[PDB]
Amino acid sequence: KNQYQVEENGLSFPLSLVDDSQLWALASWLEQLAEEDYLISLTDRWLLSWEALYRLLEDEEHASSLPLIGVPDILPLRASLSSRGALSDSDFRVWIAEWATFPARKPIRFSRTGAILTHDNQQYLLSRENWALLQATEQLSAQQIQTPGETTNQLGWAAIRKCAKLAAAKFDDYLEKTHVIKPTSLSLRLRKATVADTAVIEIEPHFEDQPANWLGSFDKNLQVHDSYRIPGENGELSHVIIPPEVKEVLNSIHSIPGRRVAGSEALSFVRNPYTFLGEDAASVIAPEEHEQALFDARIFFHHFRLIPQLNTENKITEVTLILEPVSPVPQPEITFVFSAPWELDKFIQQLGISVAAQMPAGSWQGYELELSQFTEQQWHDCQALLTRWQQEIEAEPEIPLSLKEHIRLKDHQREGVAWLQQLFLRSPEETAGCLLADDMGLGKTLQILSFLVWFIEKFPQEPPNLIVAPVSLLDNWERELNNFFYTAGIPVLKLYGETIKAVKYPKQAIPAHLQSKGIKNLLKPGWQGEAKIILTTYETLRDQEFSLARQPWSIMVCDEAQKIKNPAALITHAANAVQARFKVACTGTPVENTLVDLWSLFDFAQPGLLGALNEFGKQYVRPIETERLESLRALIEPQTLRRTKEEVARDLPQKIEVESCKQLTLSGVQKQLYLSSVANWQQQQALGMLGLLHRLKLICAHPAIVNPEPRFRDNSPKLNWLLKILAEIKHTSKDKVIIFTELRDLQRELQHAIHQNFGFRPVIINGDSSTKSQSQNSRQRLIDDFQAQPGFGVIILSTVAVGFGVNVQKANHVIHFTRCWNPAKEDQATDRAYRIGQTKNVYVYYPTVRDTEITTFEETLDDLLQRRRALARDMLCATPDLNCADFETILKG
Ligand SMILES: Nc1ncnc2c1ncn2[C@@H]1O[C@H](COP(=O)(O)OP(=O)(O)OP(O)(O)=S)[C@@H](O)[C@H]1O
Repeated sequence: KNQYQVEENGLSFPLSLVDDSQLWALASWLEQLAEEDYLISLTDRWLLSWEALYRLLEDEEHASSLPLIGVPDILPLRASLSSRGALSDSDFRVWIAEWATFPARKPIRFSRTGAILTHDNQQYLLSRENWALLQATEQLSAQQIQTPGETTNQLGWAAIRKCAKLAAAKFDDYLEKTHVIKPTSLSLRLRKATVADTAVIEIEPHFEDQPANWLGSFDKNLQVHDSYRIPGENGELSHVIIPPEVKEVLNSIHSIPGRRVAGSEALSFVRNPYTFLGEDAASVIAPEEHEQALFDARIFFHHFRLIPQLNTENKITEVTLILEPVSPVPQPEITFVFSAPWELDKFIQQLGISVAAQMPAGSWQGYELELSQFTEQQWHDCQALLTRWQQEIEAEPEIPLSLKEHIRLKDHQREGVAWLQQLFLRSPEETAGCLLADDMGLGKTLQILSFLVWFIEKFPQEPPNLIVAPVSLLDNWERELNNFFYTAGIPVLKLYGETIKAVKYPKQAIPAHLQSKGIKNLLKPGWQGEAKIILTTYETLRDQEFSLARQPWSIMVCDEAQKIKNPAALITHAANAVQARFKVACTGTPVENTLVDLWSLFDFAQPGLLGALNEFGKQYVRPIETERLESLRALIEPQTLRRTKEEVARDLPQKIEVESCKQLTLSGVQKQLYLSSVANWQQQQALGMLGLLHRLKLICAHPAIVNPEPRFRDNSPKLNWLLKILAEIKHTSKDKVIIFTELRDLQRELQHAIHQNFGFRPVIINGDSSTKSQSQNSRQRLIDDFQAQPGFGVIILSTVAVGFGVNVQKANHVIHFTRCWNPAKEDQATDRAYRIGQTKNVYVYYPTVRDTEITTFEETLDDLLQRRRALARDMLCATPDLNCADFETILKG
């Protein structure tokens, strides 16, 4: 018997399953899927659509839960496509002539309902590729009876051919010779060349399945066509249909003469095409792929320094030009020698052309010159140097007044606001920025907001302030600005969303002198309006870098500054291109992989503090990757404000880590199961480790999941401890409890045990709080209902579910039933209860099963996580997740 009713749109599950006590596991998993956007709520029934079905089958977090419903096995099938007529004919039609077994090639006939097959009293499943091919053919058939014609046939069979190539389907004679390609994304092939007097760069657009002769026709035509017809050398014909989003990129590539990049405008397009094109280009050209193409082609935009060499008579002998490479990997510098004024004159002419074009690209003898930070003062200094050479030859913080009277800054928050203000009062001359590296949950947002509002009230006539953060954090920034301050004298503009369109230039209204540079994306003058704080995203910063860098700012805030950890990233280049009086880098983890992250952050905040990247690498990266760390920490100390939750443990509730839970003991059945598992894994390896570690984690947490025998059901020490302490909490304080576990089956087991022993089912939440208001609002409503319920309560969250904009301050007890391999995730999950605004002591439970003769997986995990957290207390230390190599002690016994 199948638990689902098959329909044309997916598998359907009745809502009455929640009312069946014998099907508790299935009902709980259906609730989990509904919470995780896998199920659609219909009239008294859940819907598991075919796309959701395939995504679920590919999901590994629900792999153990799949046997609950029992989806039919995928039947290996290869389709054979037939057709009649040609694309020109309005009666053109493509249908799947037959299906055959992939190895056997035997024709098969089925009875099909949606994606579920029926061969002979046995239901099967269509492959995702075969289902997509069938969907494409049926969509072409449905579209032809509506709008028959050439375009419909071409688009429909382009989709069909893509699906059939993905599904390895066989075409007939005509469809094999016919080719219709509709590019969705574009690839830019960059290769340095020396066509001109100096080096140039060649751009070559590339499709996923570009025809062999498409580029020739693309070059020959004076305009980019919506459609291309390219004869093939094999007697075939190829059609290319260019969507408008791809067409704008192809227009920009085609406007470059000969597809050779020479000059400031073309090199600026190569540096960052998204400012010239817009946000639509990111969907056409992947920014990471563009960065990789720039790296592979050795296209680095160097920073240059002109060092005049002085003679004994204070006269210039020669000028040395040092080009500092920009890349994630430090590279040796490039040094030139100007022994005569005319060489420096040519260099100055190149710089003048690049700055008169108002472009950040530059060029000099086959090397690019990042001119984003090349201010007008540097240009005047270079001109003065050239002229000179030619002539010679020939603290109490200030709280904002608009802060609400019921809001009090903490002592550390007041210290941070005072530190920010004192650093800002010398921001033009002495400092240039700072790194606010406090841990999460210390109210860094409120400190920065207080600093910004104090600046706005104190100096109302200064340029506006820029906040760059992910949208999920931009919403939080606006929310907290409204919550903490009287937002009457602080106008705000949020560039993300349709507000970018409200201030964007019309496509044809861009000024002609800027359209000649290939600039298709621009913001209308006065786009700032009366706003004093402007909220924008890193992606919007990259896309509107040209418009954002055209006016001076006062304070630029980069929240989660680890987004600019890569020196060569386009987002990092956009962030450094923006000219602000003070730049605050805000991240709780300044170093994630290497100290180059810290170098990038401080080059953004205080340029030149750590020197060039090669010097930093040879001085602080290579020696480290210690006294080097203690010197780096004292060099960055004056402009770094690093505070941890242990330093500010008094402006917080009391976090009690219970020790009684960590002394649990393996039962005899659990111990023998673990020993048998380890022995079997070792025997298999003698005749990988991640599977053994997962099995040991499941054995220690709930041995019944590993083995459904009755012995393992009644011999789970961690479950017994959980039930006992939940009873104690219920009968003692009536507090709310958060149980953290990522395993769906373990979540269902814990929910069932809590329901049996306490009469209510804890709500399981595994999804995040991203922009998914169709279900994010439901998850927030569940959280609020749990918090608002009086008295005792239990909720089963997951570490990945918690995050931004989610908190449970009505719960005091945090239980990590299964522990993650990254202490930062555990800390962020515990910081859902342990927070500012938690009025009761926080009891953190780490139930650990230990053995007197065996070092269990949980004991080793606890020790490793303690060591990793102790290391992570250091700001300059990276925090990688644990791996199978870190657990290479269980094999010892
Ligand atoms: N003085 C205060 N009074 C009341 N609540 C506060 C105060 N300061 C901070 N909070 C709250 O403390 C919560 C936790 O701080 P967070 O803002 O989440 O941490 P964070 O340092 O801002 O990290 P971010 O947001 O990624 S920069 C905030 O959501 C505020 O609601």
